[PDB]
Amino acid sequence: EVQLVESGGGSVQAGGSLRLSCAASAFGNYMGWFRQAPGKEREGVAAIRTGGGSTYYTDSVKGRFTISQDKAKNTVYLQMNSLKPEDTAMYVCATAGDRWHATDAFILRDFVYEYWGQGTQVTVSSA
Amino acid sequence: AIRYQNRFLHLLGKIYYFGNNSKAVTGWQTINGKVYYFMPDTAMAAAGGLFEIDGVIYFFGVDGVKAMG
Repeated sequence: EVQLVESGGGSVQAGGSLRLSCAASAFGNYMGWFRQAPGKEREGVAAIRTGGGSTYYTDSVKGRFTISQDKAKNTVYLQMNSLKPEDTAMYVCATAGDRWHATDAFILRDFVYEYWGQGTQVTVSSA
Repeated sequence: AIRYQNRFLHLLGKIYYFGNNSKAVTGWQTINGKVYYFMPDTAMAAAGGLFEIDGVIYFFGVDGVKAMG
């Protein structure tokens, strides 16, 4: 059961940036970043396929967020630029076991992931 | 070997799934949240009936999906 641990969350002003890290006991075929605001469902934000490093993003973060991997350090990263109030959420990373697969159209849906981390809090203030 | 990654193939009434290395997958697989069993010789999905796998009987829909789990 893969262990995941997120860090790098914080409070920042709109327009600012954060960089989240996700340490994993192992990578599956894909590593994803999800977020969950209060009262909403989890939403997938970005995903990377660990063989080759192809990246997928939800439309609202394209050009702002970047997902990357360092396989040496078993870590995946979310660079979050140009932050907005609507980016406030608990951010959690996920992956899946060896015989788990996702097609391109589902790689940001929560039901293709098996293992979840704890969450790192991101809060984007206006003033 | 043709590039054909992370997707299904529907061919001659049979169902195959290709991983990231462009190879047909075999045995038990969870694909987009659904469970399949690809036969070890043909790579074809167990589909449209009852099949015994390792001493347990399961039902697979026509699309290859194992009924619940």
